[PDB]
Amino acid sequence: IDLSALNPELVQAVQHVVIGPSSLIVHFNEVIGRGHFGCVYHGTLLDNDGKKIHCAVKSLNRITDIGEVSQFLTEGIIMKDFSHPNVLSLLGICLRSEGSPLVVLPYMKHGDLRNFIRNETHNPTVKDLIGFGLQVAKGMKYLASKKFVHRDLAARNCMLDEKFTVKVADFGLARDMYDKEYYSLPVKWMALESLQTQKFTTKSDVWSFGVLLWELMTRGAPPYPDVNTDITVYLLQGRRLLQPEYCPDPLYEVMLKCWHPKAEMRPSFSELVSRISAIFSTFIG
Ligand SMILES: O=C(Nc1ccc(F)cc1)C1(C(=O)Nc2ccc(Oc3ccnc(Nc4ccccc4)n3)c(F)c2)CC1
Repeated sequence: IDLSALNPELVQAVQHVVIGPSSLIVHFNEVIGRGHFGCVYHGTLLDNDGKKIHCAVKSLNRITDIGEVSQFLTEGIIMKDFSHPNVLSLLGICLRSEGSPLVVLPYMKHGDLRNFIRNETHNPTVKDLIGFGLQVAKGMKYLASKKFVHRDLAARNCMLDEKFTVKVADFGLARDMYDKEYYSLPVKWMALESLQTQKFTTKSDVWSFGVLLWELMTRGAPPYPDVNTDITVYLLQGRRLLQPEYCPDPLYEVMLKCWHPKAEMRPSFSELVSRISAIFSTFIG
């Protein structure tokens, strides 16, 4: 890539988080995932004392289009100041003389939250699953305070580390693989007004958060499984996702608030953290 062709403010932001190529070993044989535009590898990052850091290394598959390269770098820069225990952080960006720039992320042992809760070899309790939802709300409360709108909040895009801490993220692996849940947009997670206008706000992130809570309470069931990505007509008939069998009544009430037909009337993520903290606290385990 020719750095001189990129936006100079973007390049300057990249240089503030640059990783020198000799500090990063990309394990090209160890693929975490691959889609149409991107690929993710395991990597080893060496810090100044020689400590080895297990990381995920994201690359583009092609670097010929300046728009794609700029957008890819911009995605990394957007997260460089995210500093919160429930938001994925950026280790840095490795610029190489040949090939794609590399976006370097701390490695998340348990992958994405959706596949984690779907894995029958794990046995999270109802309280544990509510806790995951509380952690997402805390990360979203932080992001909303920065006026950041996520636009694709869903269990598939959040990560889980080795301590089972949820990191809100925009993994986008299913998106980049053209997963069925994206239609032309993640319509089964979208607020009614975004289905109609394709505009997104923090209050439409709240709608998506309600769907994510439903994902947690069903251990990763697909929402509206007998509805094709028809969802706008379906909702306007007067419908919502049904209450999962093990979803507490107050948490379903929270879901229905998240899906209020008026975006202005949906609870803030600050309110959601408070309410879900209380519900979580009623469980012994
Ligand atoms: O998240 C992003 N932006 C953002 C962040 C916060 C936020 F609030 C809003 C948006 C971006 C991004 O590229 N994310 C990304 C997320 C995970 C990735 O894969 C990772 C990473 C770390 N460990 C694993 N492990 C793993 C293990 C087993 C199975 C599967 C995965 N995969 C990856 F390569 C990239 C656009 C920049």
